[PDB]
Amino acid sequence: ITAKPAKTPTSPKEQAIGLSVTFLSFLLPAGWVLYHLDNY
Amino acid sequence: TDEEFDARWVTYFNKPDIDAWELRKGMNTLVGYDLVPEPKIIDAALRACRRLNDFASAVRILEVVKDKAGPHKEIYPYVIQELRPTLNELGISTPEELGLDK
Amino acid sequence: ALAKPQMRGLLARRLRFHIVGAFMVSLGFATFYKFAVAEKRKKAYADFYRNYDSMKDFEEMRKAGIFQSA
Amino acid sequence: MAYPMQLGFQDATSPIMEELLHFHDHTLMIVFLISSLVLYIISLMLTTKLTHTSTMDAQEVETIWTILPAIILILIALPSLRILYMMDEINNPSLTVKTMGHQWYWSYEYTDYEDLSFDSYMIPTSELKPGELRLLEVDNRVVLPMEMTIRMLVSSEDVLHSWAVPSLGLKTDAIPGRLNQTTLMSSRPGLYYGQCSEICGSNHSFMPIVLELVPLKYFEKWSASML
Amino acid sequence: FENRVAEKQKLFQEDNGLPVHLKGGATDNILYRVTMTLCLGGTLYSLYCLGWASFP
Amino acid sequence: GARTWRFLTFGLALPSVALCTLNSWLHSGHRERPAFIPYHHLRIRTKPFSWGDGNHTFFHNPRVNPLPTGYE
Amino acid sequence: MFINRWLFSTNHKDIGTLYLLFGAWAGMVGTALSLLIRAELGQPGTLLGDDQIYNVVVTAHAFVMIFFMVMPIMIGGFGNWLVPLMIGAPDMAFPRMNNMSFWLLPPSFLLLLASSMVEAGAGTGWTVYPPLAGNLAHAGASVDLTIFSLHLAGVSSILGAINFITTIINMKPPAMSQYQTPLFVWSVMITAVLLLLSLPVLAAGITMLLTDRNLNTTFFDPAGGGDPILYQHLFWFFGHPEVYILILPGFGMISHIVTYYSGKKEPFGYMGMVWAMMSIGFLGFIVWAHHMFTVGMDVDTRAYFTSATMIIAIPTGVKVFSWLATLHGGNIKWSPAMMWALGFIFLFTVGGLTGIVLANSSLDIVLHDTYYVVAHFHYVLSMGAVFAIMGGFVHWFPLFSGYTLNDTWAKIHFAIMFVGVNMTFFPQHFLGLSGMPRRYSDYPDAYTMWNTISSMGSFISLTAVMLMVFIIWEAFASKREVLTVDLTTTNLEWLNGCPPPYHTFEEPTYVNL
Amino acid sequence: PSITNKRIVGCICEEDNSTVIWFWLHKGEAQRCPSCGTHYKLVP
Amino acid sequence: DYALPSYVDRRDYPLPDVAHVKNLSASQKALKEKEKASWSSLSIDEKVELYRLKFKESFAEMNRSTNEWKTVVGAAMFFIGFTALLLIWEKHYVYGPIPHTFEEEWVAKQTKRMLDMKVAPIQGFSAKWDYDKNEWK
Amino acid sequence: APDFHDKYGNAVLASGATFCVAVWVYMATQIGIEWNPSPVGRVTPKEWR
Amino acid sequence: YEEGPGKNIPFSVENKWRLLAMMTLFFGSGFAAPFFIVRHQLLK
Ligand code: HEA
Ligand code: HEA
Ligand SMILES: CCCCC/C=C\C/C=C/C/C=C\C/C=C\CCCC(=O)O[C@H](COC(=O)CCCCCCCCCCCCCCCCC)COP(=O)(O)OCCN
Ligand SMILES: CCCCCC/C=C\CCCCCCCCCC(=O)O[C@H](COC(=O)CCCCCCCCCCCCCCC)COP(=O)(O)OC[C@@H](O)CO
Ligand SMILES: CCCCCCCCCCO[C@@H]1O[C@H](CO)[C@@H](O[C@H]2O[C@H](CO)[C@@H](O)[C@H](O)[C@H]2O)[C@H](O)[C@H]1O
Ligand SMILES: CCCCCCCCCCO[C@@H]1O[C@H](CO)[C@@H](O[C@H]2O[C@H](CO)[C@@H](O)[C@H](O)[C@H]2O)[C@H](O)[C@H]1O
Ligand SMILES: CCCCCCCCCCO[C@@H]1O[C@H](CO)[C@@H](O[C@H]2O[C@H](CO)[C@@H](O)[C@H](O)[C@H]2O)[C@H](O)[C@H]1O
Ligand SMILES: C[C@H](CCC(=O)O)[C@H]1CC[C@H]2[C@@H]3[C@H](O)C[C@@H]4C[C@H](O)CC[C@]4(C)[C@H]3C[C@H](O)[C@]12C
Ligand SMILES: C[C@H](CCC(=O)O)[C@H]1CC[C@H]2[C@@H]3[C@H](O)C[C@@H]4C[C@H](O)CC[C@]4(C)[C@H]3C[C@H](O)[C@]12C
Ligand code: CUA
Ligand SMILES: [Cu+2]
Ligand SMILES: [Mg+2]
Ligand code: NA
Ligand SMILES: [Zn+2]
Repeated sequence: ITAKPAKTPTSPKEQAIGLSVTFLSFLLPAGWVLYHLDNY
Repeated sequence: TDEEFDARWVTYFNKPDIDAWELRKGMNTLVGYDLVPEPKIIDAALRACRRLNDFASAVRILEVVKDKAGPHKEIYPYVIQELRPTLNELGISTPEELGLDK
Repeated sequence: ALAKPQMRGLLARRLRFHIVGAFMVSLGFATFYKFAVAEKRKKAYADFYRNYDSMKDFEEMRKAGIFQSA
Repeated sequence: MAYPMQLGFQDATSPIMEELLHFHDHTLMIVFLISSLVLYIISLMLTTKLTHTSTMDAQEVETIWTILPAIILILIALPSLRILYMMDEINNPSLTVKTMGHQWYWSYEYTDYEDLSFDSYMIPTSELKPGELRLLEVDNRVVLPMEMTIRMLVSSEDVLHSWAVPSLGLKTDAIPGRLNQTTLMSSRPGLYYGQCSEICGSNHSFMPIVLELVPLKYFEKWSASML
Repeated sequence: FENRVAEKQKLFQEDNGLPVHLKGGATDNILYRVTMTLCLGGTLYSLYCLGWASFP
Repeated sequence: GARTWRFLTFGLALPSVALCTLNSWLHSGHRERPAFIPYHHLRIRTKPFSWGDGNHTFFHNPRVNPLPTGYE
Repeated sequence: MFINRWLFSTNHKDIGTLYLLFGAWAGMVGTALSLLIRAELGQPGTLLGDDQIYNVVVTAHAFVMIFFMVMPIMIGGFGNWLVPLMIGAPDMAFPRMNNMSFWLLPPSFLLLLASSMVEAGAGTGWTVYPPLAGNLAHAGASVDLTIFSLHLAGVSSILGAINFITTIINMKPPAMSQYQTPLFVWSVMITAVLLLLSLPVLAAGITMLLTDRNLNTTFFDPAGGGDPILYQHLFWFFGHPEVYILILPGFGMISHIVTYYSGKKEPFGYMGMVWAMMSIGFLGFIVWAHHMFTVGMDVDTRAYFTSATMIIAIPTGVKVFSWLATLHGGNIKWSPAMMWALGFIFLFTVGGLTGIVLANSSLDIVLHDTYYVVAHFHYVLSMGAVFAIMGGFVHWFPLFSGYTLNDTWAKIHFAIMFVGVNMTFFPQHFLGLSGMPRRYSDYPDAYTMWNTISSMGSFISLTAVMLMVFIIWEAFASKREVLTVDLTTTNLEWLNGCPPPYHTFEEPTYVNL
Repeated sequence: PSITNKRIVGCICEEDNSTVIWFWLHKGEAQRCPSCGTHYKLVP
Repeated sequence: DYALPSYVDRRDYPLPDVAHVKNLSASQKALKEKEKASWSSLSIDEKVELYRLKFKESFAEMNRSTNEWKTVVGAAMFFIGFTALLLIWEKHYVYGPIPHTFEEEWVAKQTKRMLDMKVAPIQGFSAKWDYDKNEWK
Repeated sequence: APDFHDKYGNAVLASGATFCVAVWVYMATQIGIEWNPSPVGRVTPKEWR
Repeated sequence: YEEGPGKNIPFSVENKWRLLAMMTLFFGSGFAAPFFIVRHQLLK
């Protein structure tokens, strides 16, 4: 496949932010429930 | 038979007024087969390139002969040996002579 | 001067050679497996039962205290 | 019972489980070979600069691709069905025992001669005697004679259950309103464990089966004591 | 009865940009609004019922 | 079209015949013949047959078809 | 305009996009449920302290992955996007009915999530066998909400099947015979025929269960002369076709992917591939009782079901060998989609082979209701379906979005997922052979080591899922717009550009005889 | 025929080919099927 | 652009549908005029220039191997390592104690009872115990 | 024209492999996971009765 | 209707950070839901 250069390139730092926010969106809520299973 | 296959492809490339589309169609079709084209076929295709004033395609045809041999190292030098008189006659430089083998 | 190498059917020649090689290897594996697994297992069961004394086995288990009923 | 890091079947306690072990060894050799051939051929297709991209004729190779698999399947099915018909063959049992599944325990009925019946409950982990097995022990084991053909009849008084003993090759669903038959023959004395094998609600994991196989003389003494 | 299909063809082919479900006129709008209000209101009521039923 | 019916012939119909041929082949071989009992509703003879000795059916198989008096 | 476009759609592409979004969301739910399963099993003892909740989680895991992730993605998503494009059709036959097949799924999912929130849930298994699923052992609304969820999903798929069969038969170019349609289109037509015939039988069976629970019928209740085993026959008469429904579109996508990245104009042995899919579809209706080898059926019945089941290996093997023969002689492009497809071929083969082990009723006595079965179907279904979905997704994402993925990230994603699923499921073979039952919240101590490893594998796959979301974000964030793709001469879906216009084939293709 | 200046052609190069060859045919000089070389001319 | 012939470097499609360079300067046009005479009169640099008007990459260029495998394998190992951090977190904060049957003394007693009941005596377990010498084989 | 892989591939491969082995070894050995290995050649049987 | 990359979708890709928030809420809500349903059943 061939493509145009990125209109809005995503730098290594921008990727670290997006990856971090993505991982945290999965891990924090599930982590909160699993940590508190005793309280349940 | 092998001889009849080769003769048909020699005839194809030898047509005096072969056009650019037919040159491309012929080479792109031939490299689909399980074979490295015989020197007589490549000779005819290189002379078609000369009639079509297309030096670049002549070099590209030598590259795809080498490519079709895969790891069979002895094929390309044999082919260049057989084509030497035609390469000299038409002034075709090999990809190696041009540094295009990197 | 260089002699003409084989220029036709190189892919087919390679396939034929390696399909025969795969067959030969499959045969060698079937020989390993029969010995290491299937015959080993037949021999282990046959050897175990050849002189097996079910009453002596029971008496050992009973003396060890394993049974509710004896 | 199973032991830690076990890869294969529990050691066979019955002749039909022995047959199944030999049949699995045969079948697994084929599975390994076909799995390995496919992986090998993938690797072969992917490791050459040689090309052939024009149309290929499929007719000749499809004969090999259908006949060879058909032969292999026949070579699996013949021994498979021999064992199937062995495990159905008319035996003369010397004893019939019923088991009824319940939420969540088994009951056993020995009604050939006396009306003997009892319930068989998992020993809770907090009550296990030292060296006893978590989730596998029961209070009342299924006492049976060794080296004898036994008829087990299986049903349920509530939901579906399934009465299983892997080392004897046994698994028979327990269906209310239905009396399912299986044959049990142990080559050896000892304790043989199994677990409920149809989801029956919250305590499905906790209603095991324990057979206690003893010589006939000890089975008779046990039966006589139960009066 | 008389064949008035031509008169309906003219109505439903009028170049007024209306989608076919509204092309009959103001009554289509009323029936659509009744339908969608019952569907959306009913769905909100089903969620309330879920909330109620989710607890003892 | 013809192409579709040929596809069905070779792809479904003849494979079915091959599978049923296999099935029949595997279950062939002679079963043990039952004790002869001279039941009066079987081996009916109200008139001699118009061939042979009058007492043999047209496709009489000595192995599995007893006469009124029993197996030959 | 936003409501008209996305709630009132009559467009195959927009409806396909809705199905892909729905399915991806469902996949997150299904994955979360799978991690809760493996957390309960990841050490000996109890985690949740409530085995009814464990059983509800297992039940919901299966329904979400089958009805809300795989079928919506494969049939609703790839089917709606690709089928009209691959036959040069301007839309589906019934473009408005198509939208109702989609909009039935959110309500269906809401009923499933209502089942789990009311009373103590439906802790039944996805089989929903009575009497456990009956009004004594599962009193209250949960099982009825599960039944209704399945009715809505079933109507969605039956109407979808009508739409796909009509589209594929009626809306090709007049010169294009059925034997000139791409293999993906064949795979969807065959899948749709299986749905049309199988789902109504499930609908009958679960309706009987509804009436036994609420109208004092006794179809499955021996007190009234009913039979729990009748439910099992009706369920599995649907359920075996259902497992072929889940894989067939996957087989179609794999054929396209292997052909494309081998640099070929066509798959090896086209008519053999059509023959094999039709043979699998047909044989798929005559094998169901291999799900019932321990219920007490007659020996000759077991013999028949063993033999019929084994036959499916023959057409299946033709497809596997044909994929290998499509690679043969290729100019191989080691794209991430090609990696997904090669993973598919191998992992599908492993799972299919353990299916052949299970087909042997004798051995199935010992393997039935064990982790051997769980291992079999997580190879052939879970890995097979998911690997075909991820291959199709990375291959066609640029068509659907107009944007390219980062190929290096996509290869990393593949590598993580390959490790995770094999670490999760391979050890479950040992657990099955050694006698660990399925549908258990806890296990005898001997089974600890392989459960521990399996649960550690499940977290590796979670890391892959999270990375997949980042990879999709990075593509939409960077906005690398597609210009050209190769092999358009044998991949018509690409020839209107990326993404194609809302309306394509307003002027149909020209195909002469 | 086309109502516009380009139309997609599918070429079934030989009777009973399963593979269709797809390409845009533009107004102007006739183009050839890239598989069989069959000529096509657009007639707006 | 999707509707027009395009350029591709593919070993199996050596002569693409269009030239790499569509629009020529006057010097490049003169070189194409020169190409109509004897190629023996063409210089090495001119031959390379004609090649580069027609094609983007040579066979050697388009076929080159890359270091990408290092990034893919290394990154995969990083994310698999990150996974072990999640499992450490789970063990610390989610999992409570395992059952008392995993205690060293229970396992020693349980092991003896398994040998006394001859668990798996043909191959699996008791087979690996020497009942004469009272030790593991 | 050196790319990301030419510049960083060696470092990514070495650091990734080192991190992966170190964290899995720590998880496997240092945090009290019960693997429940075979008692064969490991456990001294003790009187239970 | 709007056509072309980023315009054939029911969500905006005009701003990559707003997009990250929407994708976070979308996939996160699905992943979270079973944990919160388990919590709801345990708290009964
Ligand atoms: C994608 C979904 C899918 C697919 C395609 C299959 C495919 C097969 N399945 Fe499986 N199956 C499931 C999903 C699937 N299955 C599910 C979900 C269950 C559990 C339901 C539940 O209880 O919850 C299940 C359960 C199930 C059972 C019941 C086991 C039990 O509960 O005790 C059996 C019994 O025979 C079975 C057999 C097979 C067979 C023989 C195939 C065949 O179609 C496989 C054919 C493929 C191959 C054989 C490999 C490729 C072939 C070759 C390389 C050629 C050469 C091969 C040979 C000569 C053998 N499967
Ligand atoms: C398609 C079907 C499918 C899929 C994908 C899965 C995926 C997984 N399943 Fe399973 N599972 C079933 C179907 C499926 N499952 C069924 C039918 C049952 C039986 C239920 C019963 O007994 O009644 C079952 C049961 C089952 C059990 C047995 C429970 C028990 O017997 O008590 C286990 C145990 O480990 C398990 C684990 C997993 C895990 C860890 C995953 C996954 O975590 C593996 C990794 C896969 C993913 C993480 C999916 C990724 C996909 C997406 C996120 C979609 C992306 C979308 C786009 C790109 C558009 N599942
Ligand atoms: C491969 C099968 C094909 C059949 C060909 C074989 C035989 C000849 C022709 C058959 C015609 C069909 C039916 C006639 C009646 C009887 C024959 C039935 C079929 C048959 O062949 O039956 C045999 C007996 O034949 C006998 O009596 C033999 C009887 C021979 C004489 C038949 C008398 C003719 C009857 C008159 C016909 C009237 C037609 C009326 C037309 C209507 C006009 C309005 C069976 O053999 P068996 O040894 O008893 O058992 C087998 C034991 N191992
Ligand atoms: C417990 C209770 C649960 C049940 C819930 C019921 C589920 C959903 C609510 C149903 C609401 C129905 C509303 C009407 C649907 C009409 C569909 C229809 O009639 O669809 C037509 C196509 O299907 C055709 O023909 C042939 C198909 C016509 C099918 C009609 C509707 C069937 C709905 C239920 C079917 C279940 C099947 C039973 C077998 C199991 C028209 O297709 P369109 O794309 O519209 O237009 C195309 C244009 O060219 C027409 O000018
Ligand atoms: C633990 C973390 C470890 C680090 C893992 C990092 C993984 C990402 C590696 C970067 O990979 C590259 O990214 C380039 C930049 O996007 C891509 O080029 C793409 O980007 C440009 C488009 O804007 C063009 O120059 C290229 O042609 C185009 O393919 C290129 O394919 C890809 O190999
Ligand atoms: C199956 C998928 C799950 C994979 C595992 C997820 C990995 C863990 C992610 C982190 O999750 C968080 O962990 C914190 C602990 O590290 C918790 O803080 C809890 O504990 C803290 C420290 O004890 C307190 O300060 C906080 O108040 C308290 O909520 C917090 O709630 C939770 O969000
Ligand atoms: C547990 C599962 C493990 C899965 C791990 C996945 C590993 C993938 C590594 C990718 O690394 C690259 O792969 C390219 C292709 O993806 C190679 O291209 C090279 O090699 C190919 C020939 O094999 C050619 O086709 C290419 O043109 C050529 O540049 C390239 O050199 C290599 O660095
Ligand atoms: C006849 C039909 C279509 C041929 C065509 O019109 O192109 C072809 C397509 C697939 C073929 C089948 C498949 O190749 C699989 C089988 C291969 C065996 O060598 C013959 C039987 C076998 C079952 C084939 C019979 C027949 O040749 C089929 C059914
Ligand atoms: C007079 C009228 C003509 C209709 C017309 O051409 O518009 C006739 C034609 C056929 C008639 C119908 C048919 O004769 C059948 C029915 C006969 C019943 O006796 C009355 C109702 C009934 C349903 C009729 C109603 C009405 O009188 C109809 C509709
Ligand atoms: Cu009783 Cu499960
Ligand atoms: Cu099935
Ligand atoms: Mg069962
Ligand atoms: Na547990
Ligand atoms: Zn053509």
